[PDB]
Amino acid sequence: YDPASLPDVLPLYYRRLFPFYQYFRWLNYGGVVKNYFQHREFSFTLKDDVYVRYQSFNNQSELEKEMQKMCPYKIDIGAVYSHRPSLHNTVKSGTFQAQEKELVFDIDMTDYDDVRRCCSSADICPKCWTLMTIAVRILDRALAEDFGFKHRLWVYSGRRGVHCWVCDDSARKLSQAERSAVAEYLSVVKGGEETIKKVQLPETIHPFIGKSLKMVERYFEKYALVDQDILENKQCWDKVIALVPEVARESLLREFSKARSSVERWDKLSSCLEATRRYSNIPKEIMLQFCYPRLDVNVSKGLNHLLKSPFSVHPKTGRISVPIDCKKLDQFDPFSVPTISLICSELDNVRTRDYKRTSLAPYIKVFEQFLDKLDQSRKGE
Amino acid sequence: QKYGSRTNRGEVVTTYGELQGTTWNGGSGSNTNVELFTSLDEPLTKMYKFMFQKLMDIREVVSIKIEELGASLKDHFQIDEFTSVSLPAQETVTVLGQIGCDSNGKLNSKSVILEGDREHSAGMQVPVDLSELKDYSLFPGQVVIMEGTNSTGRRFVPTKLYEGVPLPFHQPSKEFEECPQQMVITACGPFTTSDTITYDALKDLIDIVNRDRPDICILLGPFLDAKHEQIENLQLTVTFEDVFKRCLKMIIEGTRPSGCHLVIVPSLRDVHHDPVYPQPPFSCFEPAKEDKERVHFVADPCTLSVNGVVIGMTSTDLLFHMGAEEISSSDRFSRILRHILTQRSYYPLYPPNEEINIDYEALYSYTPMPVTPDVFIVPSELRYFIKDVTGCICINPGRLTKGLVGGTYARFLVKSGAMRSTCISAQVVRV
DNA sequence: TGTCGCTAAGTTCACGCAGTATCCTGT
Ligand SMILES: Nc1nc2c(ncn2[C@H]2C[C@H](O)[C@@H](COP(=O)(O)OP(=O)(O)OP(=O)(O)O)O2)c(=O)[nH]1
Ligand SMILES: [Zn+2]
Repeated sequence: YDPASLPDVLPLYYRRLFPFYQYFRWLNYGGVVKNYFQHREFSFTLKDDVYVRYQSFNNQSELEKEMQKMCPYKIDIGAVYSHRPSLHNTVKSGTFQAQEKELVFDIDMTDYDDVRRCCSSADICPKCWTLMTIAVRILDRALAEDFGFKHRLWVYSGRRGVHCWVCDDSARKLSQAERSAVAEYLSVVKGGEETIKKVQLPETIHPFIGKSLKMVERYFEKYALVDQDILENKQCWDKVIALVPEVARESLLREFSKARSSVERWDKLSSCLEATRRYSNIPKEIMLQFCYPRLDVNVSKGLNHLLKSPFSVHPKTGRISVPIDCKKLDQFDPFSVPTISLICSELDNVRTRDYKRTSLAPYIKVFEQFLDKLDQSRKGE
Repeated sequence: QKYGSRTNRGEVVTTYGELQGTTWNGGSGSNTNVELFTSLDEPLTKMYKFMFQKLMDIREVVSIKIEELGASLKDHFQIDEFTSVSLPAQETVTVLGQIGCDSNGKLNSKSVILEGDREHSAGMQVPVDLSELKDYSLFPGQVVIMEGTNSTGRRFVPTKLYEGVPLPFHQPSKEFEECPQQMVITACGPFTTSDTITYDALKDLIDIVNRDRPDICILLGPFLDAKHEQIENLQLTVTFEDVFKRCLKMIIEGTRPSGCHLVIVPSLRDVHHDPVYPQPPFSCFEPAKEDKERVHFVADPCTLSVNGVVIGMTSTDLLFHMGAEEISSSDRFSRILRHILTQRSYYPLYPPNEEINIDYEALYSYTPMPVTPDVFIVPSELRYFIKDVTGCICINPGRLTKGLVGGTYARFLVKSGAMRSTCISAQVVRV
C-alpha cells in the first residue's frame, strides 16, 4: 500500500463505500430522543494534520455532503452535548456540557510491549495477536455478565489494537464517576514501566478475577508456552524469576538448567510454587501480568473523549476499522482486513448495493446485525 | 345578734335626683345590654404574669404617664414650651412634673417636691415653696403644670397652678335611645359580720334584689376578707377557695328569680385571689349554662357600658388612700374625686398606699380612664355619699357591713340621653 | 415585504466582588 495513494482513493471510498445509512442508524438511535444526532460531536483530521472539532450535522444528507466535501483522513466520534457543537460559540459559558456518550475501551498492543517478545512498538504478528483475542473475551464477558450491557460493538483499530463501544442506553447516561468506577473494576494490571510486579492479588480471589483467570487458562499454554516461549532462554525467564520471591529463585534456576521445553519449565515452576501456601496465587499473578488487558482509564473516564470512528481508514496501514464478530473471534485476522486500495480496486472492477460486491460486505453485515439488535431493544422496550 | 335585731331596715340615708316612690322596680334585665366600654385600649380580662418588675420599667411607665398627661394639657392650654424643673429660672417659666413628698411620712406644705419627666428634666427633682400660691390642692403622684421661678436654683416657687382638664363625657349612640331606664343596685364588701362567716348581709341583699328586680347588681369585693378575724387567726375549717365558691354560688343561684345581670369586681382584700393591681377578674368559678349570660367577672378597675351609660367602678378605697396625703390651701371628698377625674387614672397616687400591690405595666395598660364616667362607684370606709363632681355622679354606697352592725347599699336609675341627667335618681339605703 | 424619531425610568436576568455556611478526596 502506498500512502501517497491515500489522497487519490479517499474520495471514492467516501462516495461509494462508507456505509452512511447504517452509520446514521447507529448514531441516531431510532430518533427516540430529539436532537440526539444533531447534538453529536464529530472531529475531522484533514491533509497535513489539520484538526477540526465541534462539527455537527442536521441529518444524513448534511453529513454525507460535508464529508464528501472535506475528504478527511481521520474521523472521530465524540459526545452528545447539551446543544449543537457547531453553535458552541453561541452557547453561554458553562452551558455547553457533554451529556451522553457510549462507554468505550481502547486496548492497544503498544501497552503490552514490556511483556511481548515477538514484536515491538507498532509491529504485530500472528504470535502476539492472541493477546487481543484474550482481551475481547475477558472484557466482553464481564460487560455481558457483571454489568449487564447488552449492545457491544467491537471494532479493529486498524493497526495496534481494538476498541469497544458499549451503547446500551444505560451505558450512555453514565456519569464520569460511574465510568471511572467501571474502568477501575475491570482493571487489574496496574503500574508503569518502573514497576516489576504489577499484579498483587489478595488471599480471596474475587469472582471476576477467577473468571478472567479461567478465560486466560484456555489460551495460556498456546500463547505463552508455545508461541511466545516466555521461558526460551535466561534473558527472558530471568524476568519471571524476578516476579516471584527470591526464596525459591535459586531452586528454580537449577531446574531451568535441566529443562528442554518451556512447557516443562512451566510444569516445574508450578510444582515448585505448590510445594512452597500464601504464594499459591503467584502463578496466577504471572499469568495475569502476561495476559490480562491493560486499560487507559483516561480513555474511558472522560465524556468528551474523541475515539476513532468505525469504518475509518488507517493513515498508515490503510486497513478499514471493521467490526469483529464475537462468535467468529477466533478466526479474526488483522492482516486480512480490507485495505482501502484493495476495495477501490474491487470497486473499479464491475447504487445502494455497491459495497456488497467488495470484501467489505461481511463486516457491514455484522454491523447491520448489531444495529438490528439495537433496534429490537429500542422497540421491545 | 346586733345585726339581726336592727330597726332601721330600709332607711334611705341619702338621696339625689328625681324623687321616686317608696318602692323601686326594675325590668329584671330584660331590655338590658351590659358590656365593657369599648375604647382604644384592650381591657384586662385574664391573668397577667406578675412579681417581676424592673426598676427601669417602673421608671418608664411613670415618665410616660407624666409626659402623656402633660402633652394633653399643653395642647389644651396652648402652652409654648416646658422648662427643665431642676435648672434655675430668674424669670417665670412653665414646668411640668409630678408631686411628691421629700420624706416617707405624709405630705405637708413644707415637704413638697416636684419631679420632672425624662423628656424635659432628665427625671430631676426640685423642692417646692408654696408661699406664693394662693390656692392649691396637691397629692403625691399628681401630674401638674406650674408657672414659677427658681432664683436660687434649689427651690421652685410656683405662682400659678394650672387646673385639671377632665376627659369629655361619652356621646351615646342612638341604638339605645328607645331603651327604658335601668335600675342598678351596687354593694361593696365585706358581706359578713366581723364575728360570723354565714353571709347574713349578703342574704338580705339577695332578698332585696329578688324583691326589687334590678337590671344590674354590681357587687364589689372583698367576698372573703383577708382582715376577717376568723381568716387571720386560722380558725376556718374549709379552704378559702371553698368559702368563696359557696359565696358565689349563693349570689348567682339566689338571683335566678330576679334575672339580674351580676357584675362581680374583685378586691385587694380577697384572700383567695391574686394580690396585684390592676386585679384580673375572678376565674375560679364557672357559672351554670343558665347563668353564663348574666354573670360578668370584670377587672378592678372597670368601665362598664349599660345601654350607653358609662359606669366607672373600683373596689379600691381611693378616697381613704388619697385623703391621707392630699394637702389643700383651705368639700375634701369632692376635691379628691375631681383630682381622680382630672388625672384620668383610677389610681393616680404615687407611691401607693401600704395596702395595695401595684404592677406598673398593668397599671399603665388598664387604669387609664377612657372617658369621664356618667356614674362612678367608689366604695369607701368613709361615710356614704352621692356627689356631683363635674357632671359625674360619684356614689359611695359605704360597705354592706360595718363591723358588727349592718351597713348600706345604693340604688340608682340610669337612662342614656335623659334630659346632662344620665342619672335620674340615686339613693344610699340601709340593709 | 415596510414596519416614524430619540430619551428615560423601570423589571428581570446575567454576571464581578466579597462575606457566611456545608461537603470532598481513599482502599
Ligand atoms: N418623530 C416624532 N417626534 C415626536 C413625536 N411626538 C413628539 N415628538 C417630538 C417632536 C415634536 O416637535 C415635539 C413636541 O411634542 P408635543 O407633545 O409638545 O407636541 P407639539 O409640540 O408638536 O404640539 P402641541 O404641544 O400639541 O402644541 O416632540 C412622534 O410621535 N414622532
Ligand atoms: Zn508479534
